[PDB]
Amino acid sequence: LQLPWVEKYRPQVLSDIVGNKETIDRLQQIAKDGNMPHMIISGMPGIGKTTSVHCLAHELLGRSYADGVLELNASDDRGIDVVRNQIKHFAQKKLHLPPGKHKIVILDEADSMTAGAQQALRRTMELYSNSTRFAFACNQSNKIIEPLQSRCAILRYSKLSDEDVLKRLLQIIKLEDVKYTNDGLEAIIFTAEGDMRQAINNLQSTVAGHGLVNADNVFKIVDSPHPLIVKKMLLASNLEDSIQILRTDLWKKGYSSIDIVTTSFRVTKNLAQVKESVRLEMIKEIGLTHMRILEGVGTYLQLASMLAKIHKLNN
Amino acid sequence: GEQWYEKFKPNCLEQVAIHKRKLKDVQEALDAMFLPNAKHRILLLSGPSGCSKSTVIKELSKILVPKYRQNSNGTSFRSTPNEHKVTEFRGDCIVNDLPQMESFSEFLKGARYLVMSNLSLILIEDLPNVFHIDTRRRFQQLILQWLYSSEPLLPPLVICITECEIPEND
Amino acid sequence: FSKIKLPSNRSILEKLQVFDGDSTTVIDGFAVIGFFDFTSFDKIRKSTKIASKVLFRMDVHGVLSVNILSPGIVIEVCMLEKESIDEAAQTEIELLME
Amino acid sequence: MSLWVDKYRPKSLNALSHNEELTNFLKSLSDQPRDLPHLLLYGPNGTGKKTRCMALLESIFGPGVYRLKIDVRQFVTASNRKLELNVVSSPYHLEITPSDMGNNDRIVIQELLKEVAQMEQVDFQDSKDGLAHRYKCVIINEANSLTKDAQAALRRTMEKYSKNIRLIMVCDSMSPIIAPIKSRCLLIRCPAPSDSEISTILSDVVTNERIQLETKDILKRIAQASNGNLRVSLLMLESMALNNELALKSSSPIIKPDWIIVIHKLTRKIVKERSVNSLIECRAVLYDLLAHCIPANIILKELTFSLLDVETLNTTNKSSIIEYSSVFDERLSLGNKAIFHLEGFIAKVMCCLD
Amino acid sequence: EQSLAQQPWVEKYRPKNLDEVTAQDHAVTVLKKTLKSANLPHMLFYGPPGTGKTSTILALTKELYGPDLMKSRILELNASDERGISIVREKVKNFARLTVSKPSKHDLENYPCPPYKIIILDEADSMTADAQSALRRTMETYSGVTRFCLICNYVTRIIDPLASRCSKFRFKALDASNAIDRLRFISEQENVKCDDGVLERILDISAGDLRRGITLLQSASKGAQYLGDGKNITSTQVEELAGVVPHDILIEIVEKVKSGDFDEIKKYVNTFMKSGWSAASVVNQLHEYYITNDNFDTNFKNQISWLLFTTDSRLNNGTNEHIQLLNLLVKISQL
Amino acid sequence: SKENLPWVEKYRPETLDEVYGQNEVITTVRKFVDEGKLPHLLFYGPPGTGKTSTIVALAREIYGKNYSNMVLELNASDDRGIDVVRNQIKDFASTRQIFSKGFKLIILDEADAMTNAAQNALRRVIERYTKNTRFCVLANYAHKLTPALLSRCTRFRFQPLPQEAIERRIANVLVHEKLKLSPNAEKALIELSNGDMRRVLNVLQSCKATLDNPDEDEISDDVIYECCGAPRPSDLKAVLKSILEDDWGTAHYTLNKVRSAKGLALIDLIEGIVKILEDYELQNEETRVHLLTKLADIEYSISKGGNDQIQGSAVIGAIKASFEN
DNA sequence: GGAAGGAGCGTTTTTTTTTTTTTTT
Ligand SMILES: Nc1ncnc2c1ncn2[C@@H]1O[C@H](COP(=O)(O)OP(=O)(O)OP(O)(O)=S)[C@@H](O)[C@H]1O
Ligand SMILES: Nc1ncnc2c1ncn2[C@@H]1O[C@H](COP(=O)(O)OP(=O)(O)OP(O)(O)=S)[C@@H](O)[C@H]1O
Ligand SMILES: Nc1ncnc2c1ncn2[C@@H]1O[C@H](COP(=O)(O)OP(=O)(O)OP(O)(O)=S)[C@@H](O)[C@H]1O
Ligand SMILES: Nc1ncnc2c1ncn2[C@@H]1O[C@H](COP(=O)(O)OP(=O)(O)OP(O)(O)=S)[C@@H](O)[C@H]1O
Ligand SMILES: Nc1ncnc2c1ncn2[C@@H]1O[C@H](COP(=O)(O)OP(=O)(O)O)[C@@H](O)[C@H]1O
Ligand SMILES: [Mg+2]
Ligand SMILES: [Mg+2]
Ligand SMILES: [Mg+2]
Ligand SMILES: [Mg+2]
Repeated sequence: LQLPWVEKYRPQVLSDIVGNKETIDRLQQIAKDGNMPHMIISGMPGIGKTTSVHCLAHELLGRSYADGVLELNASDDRGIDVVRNQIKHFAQKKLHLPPGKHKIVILDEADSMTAGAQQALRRTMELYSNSTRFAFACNQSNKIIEPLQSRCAILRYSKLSDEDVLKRLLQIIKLEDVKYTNDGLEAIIFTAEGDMRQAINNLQSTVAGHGLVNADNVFKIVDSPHPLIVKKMLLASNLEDSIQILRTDLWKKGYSSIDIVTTSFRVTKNLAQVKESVRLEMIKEIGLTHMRILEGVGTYLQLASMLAKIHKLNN
Repeated sequence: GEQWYEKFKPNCLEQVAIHKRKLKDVQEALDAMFLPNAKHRILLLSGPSGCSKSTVIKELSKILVPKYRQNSNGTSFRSTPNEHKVTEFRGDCIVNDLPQMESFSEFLKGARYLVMSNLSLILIEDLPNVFHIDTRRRFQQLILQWLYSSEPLLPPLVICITECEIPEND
Repeated sequence: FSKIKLPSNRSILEKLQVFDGDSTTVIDGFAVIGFFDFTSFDKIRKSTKIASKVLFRMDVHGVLSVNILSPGIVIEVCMLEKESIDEAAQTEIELLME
Repeated sequence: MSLWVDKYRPKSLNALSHNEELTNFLKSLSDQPRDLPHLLLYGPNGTGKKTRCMALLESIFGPGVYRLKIDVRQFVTASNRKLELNVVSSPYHLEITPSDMGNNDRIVIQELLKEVAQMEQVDFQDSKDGLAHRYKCVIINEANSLTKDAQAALRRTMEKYSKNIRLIMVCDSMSPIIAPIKSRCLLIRCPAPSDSEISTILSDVVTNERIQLETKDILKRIAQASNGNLRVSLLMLESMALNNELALKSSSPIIKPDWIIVIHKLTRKIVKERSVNSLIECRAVLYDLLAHCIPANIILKELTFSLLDVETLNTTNKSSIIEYSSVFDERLSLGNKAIFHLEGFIAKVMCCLD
Repeated sequence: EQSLAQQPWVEKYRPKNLDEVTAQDHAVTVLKKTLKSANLPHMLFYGPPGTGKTSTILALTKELYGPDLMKSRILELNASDERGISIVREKVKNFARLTVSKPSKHDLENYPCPPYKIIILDEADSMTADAQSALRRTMETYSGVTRFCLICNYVTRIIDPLASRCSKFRFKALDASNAIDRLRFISEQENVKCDDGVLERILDISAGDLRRGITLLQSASKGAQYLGDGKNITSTQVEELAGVVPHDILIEIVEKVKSGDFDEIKKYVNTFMKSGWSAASVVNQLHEYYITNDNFDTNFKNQISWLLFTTDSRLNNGTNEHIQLLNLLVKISQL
Repeated sequence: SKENLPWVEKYRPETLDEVYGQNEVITTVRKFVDEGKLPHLLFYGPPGTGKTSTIVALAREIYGKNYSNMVLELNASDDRGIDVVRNQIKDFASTRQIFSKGFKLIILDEADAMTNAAQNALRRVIERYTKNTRFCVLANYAHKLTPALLSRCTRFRFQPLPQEAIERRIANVLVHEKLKLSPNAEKALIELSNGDMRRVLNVLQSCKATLDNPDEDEISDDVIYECCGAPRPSDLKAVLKSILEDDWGTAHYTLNKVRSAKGLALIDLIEGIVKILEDYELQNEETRVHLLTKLADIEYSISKGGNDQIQGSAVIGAIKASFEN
């Protein structure tokens, strides 16, 4: 069978990774130099953290990737016993590598590691840093305990810009010989919201669905991100407009009330235009509505009342 | 590819990045502890990550242990003077005939003997798995027994605890 | 990586045949490798404890069948092979066998 | 000897002396107790609800209901938390206060009571042939303090096992009782005794104890100070008699619960000075009161009604005070920590007064 | 005779068959025809207290299976049982997967014996949302051999997927118009002599709860028997037994509120709460008095309706009766 | 055996051709299986829209009638903790097909009930074994799914069922059974369905049960209202007219009579009146604010019980005060 | 002889269900 495009076109080299140009350039510098230190890679989902770390390890270790890399993630056993035995034995292993090269322990989703295992990793890093180096990958850098953070260079990935997403999408289209239009690519980028995994998934879905990537064809399957709809609903100057948006764009499309209220809270947390008093009052009203929904009254009437109270707060 | 924080590590107490008053307080406390009938048996150091607790402890030991260690009566393990000024507990050590929770209990039962001609400073930085309730209870019991021990001679015991918050985990 | 090799004698290994995946044509010099997770392979230990004879039969679809003969108790164990073998594992296996 | 509250406790229906209509209704209930429904007696605290329940049990069974012993029943939660409850038992009935277990009260309903309901009581007949069966009586003290889960667990236990068990619940207010539970019980209102009846009981006690009384006005004043609570009336009578060499006089002070005087002082301070520092001092007083395990709702009610008695305040101030009291009482009912709500009420009162 | 007279009237007169259930025909007809169609769906009975839900399900099970087969075809769980997520995932799932037990020849000849079991979850609204979610696919997967019956008073407490999976039956309130016949039959069976209109008054006071009405009738009968005068029961005695505030006391409260003096209202309320009247009954009587009064204007009625609603909600939250009553009376006085 | 089943299960779609109201999603998945390029799927939608039916039908189409041998289905009724993900799901996803029948399928129905730890463990299982396995997640609440899992899955939204699809399914059921439905009855059924086919099927089964002679009797809107005990539109209109035009006593009497005629519930009347008022043309916007706030408060109070008469009077007073602005 | 800079202060700790890790077996 044919692999999905997300996995089929996963980059093999750092040069094929787009976005965070300075960070990728630093990674390439490290790869071509060799003296890799303990590092932490943090950022939002689907921006190349796993791809970047794996490509760096591959380029650094060459043929010795199999015997010089130990990869562990949340799907494997990673308790304190694992740190005591498997990681310890790997770090103790005497492996002949080219000068400036070290064994790499990749801990993907390191944030999920237990407190005991994280504390145990301190002594391992202290003892075996001469021949072993650790590459943590996570979404929240603060979820790694401070003693471990103290030894590692931090590297934060930013959300991908529309330009890099468009460039890599054009590369994929050229490889796949996909017919498209500019508006279709713009719609795909808009719906991706900076997540390239979603961008590639939506591109594949659209290409399958109709063959031609148009805006209308893209929007037949992919929907506009609902956080923007919620923001438009909250910022409406008229109660009628807010109610109309809530009905047509959210309720009639099958969005659950709990999702709507959670998204409303998240969006209100980042409303720069509104004042602080109005913002906190809106947060209070949203929380009261959320409490009512959790009790079982997840009705459209409650959301309409929440919108009415928010509009009152605005006035 | 040596890391700078290790490559340029201090080689003497004068280069340790420590406030002068804190260094004086720690040095006086440890020196008093090294007395034959010292009032204090455990020195507990607490603070944030990377504030020179273990570094200053080791640098001070390098001076204090030779000063107070009794000269051997022509007896020693190997030909060399056995430069083991600091004895550290390892939390990842696993032996065949010992349950995990007893490991620390064993360590102290050995550390008790490092006095006089075998004088050494006991340092506890890599603690046992205190997140396990039973292990923490055993650790506390062992600490209390050391504090209340009737042994006339004991070596100075230093416990360095790095204080940090545990991020919420699923 | 460790190895346990059965002797080539008619008291522990009564017979062995490789059929090139069709049960008919015997081929010499070809090696068949089946990758399994021990959590499932070890489930036949209790059956083998009482077994008098064991017959292994692996097909091309990655299915391994173990027939255990202890008038008597007859056991059939069918297991699936893993998706694929890593390059490191293949290299280690080849080095062990050569 | 025993306190006069218990020394002169009536031990029969015919021994009752106030609320004769309630006594007649209880007697009518005991005429044919075979089909006695579950009972829920509600009324002001200290009016004699437990005494009347015991009198009804005595009429149904006999004086042996008053021979009470205490046992300890051990329960284990999901987290292995081991805890204990006191079960007061007589040969004919049982007494429990599940609210003593807080949020774990439901466990008591699910394990203990259910078992009591499931075990049919049978005994060999002394004269006739064959076994004889009798339903067990169970008293639930402080029914209104049960969590909603325990009340829900009570429903099918009451219904299915009606043959083997009859519940008699007692409460001071029915507001916290869920509707399904009220539907399953015969509701009995227990009015407080009038001042005249309290004075008569106190005078009878005085005559029994040979205490010299200058005038009967002292008993009336004690009854007024008790606010209809006969138990408090008797306790203060005993305290005043002992502190006055068993010779009461019109000049003898009336002893009130210490926390009540503390709340009165707090009200006076609140009225006098209104500022942040005054609020902090009031918080200190509130925390001291809570340290003695005084319920937060009781503290709020006492403080509110003490404030409403101040003469200097006007109609608007009192209206605002009662509004805030209602709002913060609801907040306490729906809340987790009482300090927030009491402090908020005091702050709102300070804002309105100033 | 004594054995039969050893039960409270509510349990003594619990309906035995579906024919005895009253005022709930809209669902009883479907349940009855299910005995012939053998096409019972998953059921969600919901309604206010004492409307006949548990009685209906018990009667349906008895009619479907019978005294002997029921013990192997019915699994009942209620609030008194542990119903955590583990219970739902293990015990309920195991019973739902159980093979249908073989009926005996007597059972087949005497009862329809449909080829499935029944799981009854009484007081289902007390179960947690996660535990409810654990039932979703168990109900669908084993619908060929198992049918679920959830019963509740607050339907909003049932998660939406479960409500969608279950056919819904709303039990109506039992009032003087639809439940009078059953109460009259019960009174006749017990030879309870009452004045004309007493049963209607009891039903009106019960406010949709036939269990409360039956208990009130039993209390009145006991009082009359103890008195032993041969006179018929009166509505005044029923009101006194039901905890209804006498009309004169309500009139006094109304005049005090009309006066508008805070101190007099406070003193009167302090004296009134000594009697122990339940605040809910007083609020209901005040609502009936004010809303139906023709001497007040529209604005007053709107404001008082909102005030009464707020006070009733606060009381339902389980608040101090004295404080809430005083606040309501003061607010009405300021209108 | 199908005859004894409830209609909700008796009429479960068996093939993708029987799933209505999801034309775009269905066409996309059908063509994906035709080209054998199925990606990891997420089906997000409200109850009773055809997610489980669609995924089971797709599995049947992919693997014919032996899908149960190469499809691993897990739902909320099963334990799906991190240990389950590590052992069972991982072993199934990392093993070869039974007869090399392309790729294996793992269905996680009601995945919004899974814990955060299990979802986090699922990420690398999904990514590593994409060649041999494909994952399908189904959900009603997206906020319970972690961002990584959402990013890994191609999203498809199951909208509330359109009217035409409901009419076609109802016609299919009516031809299957020997049942007759009136156009007004069908309109009422669609209106009360709220885009849920389960409700339609359950109400239709109850209506058939209600008929004395289903072989010839026709289902009218009155039968539907009786079975559901819901208010008629005329009752709602009369109640609203009395509230907005008559005096307090007349409105109270009208509400009491309308409720006592058929034992209607107050919450149903409130919902109907809210729906009616949502289309009202209001020249003052504060009226809408007051209506929404007060009616939401009354609904919340009703959800916890309370006094019914007081709540009805509250509804009347709230509407009158709101429209007095 | 004024800044500016820095140290020490300002602390204690079960509970509902449900899930998970750890340790000894
Ligand atoms: N910067 C990028 N350039 C090219 N392709 C990318 C990029 N980021 C993501 N992709 C695509 O998305 C796939 C997933 O990338 P990953 O690096 O595994 O995602 P991620 O950043 O690790 O997100 P998390 O933290 O694992 S949820 C890759 O295989 C690529 O196909
Ligand atoms: N001038 C210096 N002063 C102190 N530490 C230094 C210095 N130069 C390098 N280091 C190194 O910096 C590191 C930090 O010192 P540590 O004493 O180990 O930290 P800490 O205070 O003990 O906290 P933890 O528990 O180790 S995270 C050590 O590895 C030192 O060798
Ligand atoms: N419809 C009815 N027909 C006849 N008797 C009824 C009816 N409803 C209630 N009763 C009487 O009230 C008793 C209780 O009935 P139930 O069926 O338990 O009410 P309920 O709906 O279950 O109340 P909840 O919801 O558990 S508080 C019965 O034993 C009957 O005596
Ligand atoms: N699109 C549809 N076409 C035809 N019948 C449908 C459709 N959706 C639902 N149904 C009917 O409703 C029943 C339930 O459908 P499901 O697919 O199980 O509901 P659902 O979408 O999974 O909702 P949840 O998430 O499980 S509550 C099916 O067995 C059908 O009888
Ligand atoms: N009729 C009565 N005659 C004399 N004392 C009474 C009478 N009724 C109640 N009491 C007294 O009131 C006290 C408290 O009554 P109790 O039943 O505990 O109140 P509660 O209703 O709060 O349980 C008892 O100690 C009892 O002596
Ligand atoms: Mg990653
Ligand atoms: Mg250190
Ligand atoms: Mg019931
Ligand atoms: Mg489904």
